[PDB]
Amino acid sequence: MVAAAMLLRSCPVLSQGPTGLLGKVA
Repeated sequence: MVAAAMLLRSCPVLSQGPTGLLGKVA
């Protein structure tokens, strides 16, 4: 009944990250 944020630190990192570096990974 605790550790709400502590647990939900930075799990969602994917969201907001296109990268778009597959065509020119060079």
